[PDB]
Amino acid sequence: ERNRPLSDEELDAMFPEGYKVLPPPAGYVPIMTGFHMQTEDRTMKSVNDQPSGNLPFLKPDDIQYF
Amino acid sequence: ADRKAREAVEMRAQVERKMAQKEKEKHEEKLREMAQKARERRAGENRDISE
Amino acid sequence: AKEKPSFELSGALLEDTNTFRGVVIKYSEPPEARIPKKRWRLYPFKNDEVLPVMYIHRQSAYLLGRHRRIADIPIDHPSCSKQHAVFQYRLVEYTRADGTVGRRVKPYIIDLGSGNGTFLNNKRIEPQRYYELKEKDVLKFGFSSREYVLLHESSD
Amino acid sequence: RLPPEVNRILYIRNLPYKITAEEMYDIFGKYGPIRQIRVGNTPETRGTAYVVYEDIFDAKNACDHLSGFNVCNRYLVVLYYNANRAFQKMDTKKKEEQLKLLKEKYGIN
Amino acid sequence: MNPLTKVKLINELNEREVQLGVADKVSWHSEYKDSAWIFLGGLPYELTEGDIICVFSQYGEIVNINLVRDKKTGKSKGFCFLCYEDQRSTILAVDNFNGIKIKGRTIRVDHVSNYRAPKDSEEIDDVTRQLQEKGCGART
Amino acid sequence: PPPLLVYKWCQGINNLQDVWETSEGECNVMLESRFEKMYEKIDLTLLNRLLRLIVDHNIADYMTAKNNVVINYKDMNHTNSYGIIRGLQFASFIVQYYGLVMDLLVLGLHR
Repeated sequence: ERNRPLSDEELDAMFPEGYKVLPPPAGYVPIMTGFHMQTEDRTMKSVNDQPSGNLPFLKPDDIQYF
Repeated sequence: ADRKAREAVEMRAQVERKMAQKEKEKHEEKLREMAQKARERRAGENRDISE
Repeated sequence: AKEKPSFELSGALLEDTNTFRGVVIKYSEPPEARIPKKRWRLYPFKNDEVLPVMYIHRQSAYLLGRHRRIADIPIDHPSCSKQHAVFQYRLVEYTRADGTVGRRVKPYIIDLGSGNGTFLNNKRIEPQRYYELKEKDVLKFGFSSREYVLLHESSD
Repeated sequence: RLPPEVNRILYIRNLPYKITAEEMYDIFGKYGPIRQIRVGNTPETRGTAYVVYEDIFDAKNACDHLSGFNVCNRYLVVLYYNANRAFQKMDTKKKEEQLKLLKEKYGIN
Repeated sequence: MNPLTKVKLINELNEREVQLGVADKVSWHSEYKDSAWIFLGGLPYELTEGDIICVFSQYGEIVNINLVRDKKTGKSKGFCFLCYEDQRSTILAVDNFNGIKIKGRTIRVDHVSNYRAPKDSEEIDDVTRQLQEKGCGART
Repeated sequence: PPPLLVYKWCQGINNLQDVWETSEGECNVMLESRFEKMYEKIDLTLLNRLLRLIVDHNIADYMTAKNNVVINYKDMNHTNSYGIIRGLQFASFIVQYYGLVMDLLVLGLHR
């Protein structure tokens, strides 16, 4: 089922061609905070969750389609 | 003032980390030491039992 | 011969609740089991060398046995059984010096009748019997290496 | 006690660019062992990732706790990937020899 | 007609009753008020009678059990009849236990009317004779 | 509720140590007063810098900028630039938090 192992060459059948695998590193083996003052950042303003233009609201569970 | 207060808070905070860290590490040695000692006493009723 | 109507339980009913993917699990946690209050560490030292200091605090019960795939704390050496022991934190009712009673979480060991058995302070313990675990104790699993000693954090 | 749409594969949005392979595996490897990680090269896909867990329950847990994590001063958006299509033929000759070797091995039929 | 649709038809009997707002004095179960016998169907064949009694005891005290078995081999046909001590336990069991899964198989529980007992003309077994004449039950 | 607060105060007063004894010449004083014009004298620059200690600077900018509006009744209108507008939804938070700073002036940090 989903629990079953997935072979390396058949897995390639599960993803679009845009992406390249990473090699696993060697160091990977399989198996309060107080008061602080903040620095100004612009980056959270920069990221958008919606497409730009006259496009409708993009629901969060549609992201991988659009 | 903001700049000054950040510096002060960070430096003051940093000192506490070092203090806590040393206490942490000192206490860790005491645990392993205590562990070996009990192993030593094992090498050489105030209990709860159940049916 | 026809298996005329016996009136005894069968494993089939058991396999519907406590059945892990690897195999059916003999032990089911008691209602009084609770996540431990403090942090308890298990120290393993095959003789002079000291192996990774385990951290038991996370969950209420641990199952120790041969199956690395079934057991929370695998113990590889052959002398240990498939299901060997359960380390169980349970709430127990205790009476204080004032005479007031109350609830205190305490750790216990229970051995599922393993063939080699388990030795607590070098004394083997009887199966299907819960044993309260003291501040400092040594746990031995059959004939294998790495005797385990338990210490909680505050103990100093 | 799981919904049917849970999957071993996770899709990750808002990933800071040129993050290291080590840092990636260290972030996602806490919840379980990792079968594979793919990172988007093409500039339209650049900055997003797929992570396959060896265990379905770890992937469940990584979705459940991983979401909204702050890496490189940004929130991490994790979702399940819906493996809804196949991109290649299943290569009947290899599967045939593999099944022949299994059936030969255990005398099945 | 598949058995699963029979399991669904009893459940829709209940949901439909809820939607219409029918009172319990005129519920469908009130047609079976006289009897305390319930049919259980679709059981796994591995289950023995200790299992059936072990589970269906949640709603009351079982008086008698009839897991019908093959005459030659003795293996289970998959269906048995249970008599409860309370008649109201039948209502509880038909509502609550219809369509549950045991070993991956859904079962149907339905009221049985005028259940007719098996004749003791056969001398095939002794324990069955004890079960018929005396039956399972608490002994003081 | 507020009558339980009144009740608590009486209990609180009665259970201070040696509270009603006056043999040596001790005195109790109980003064009830108001912070006059506290809403109007809030400075929005200092309010921004004090909100930044407690919340993400984006939220602090939103709150402080939200107080800066044109107020208009009939044919007259002016910009609010000094005090807070008490009819905002989060104004209660601002008052309590800014009131906290005033409490630290009346007490000490130590007390």
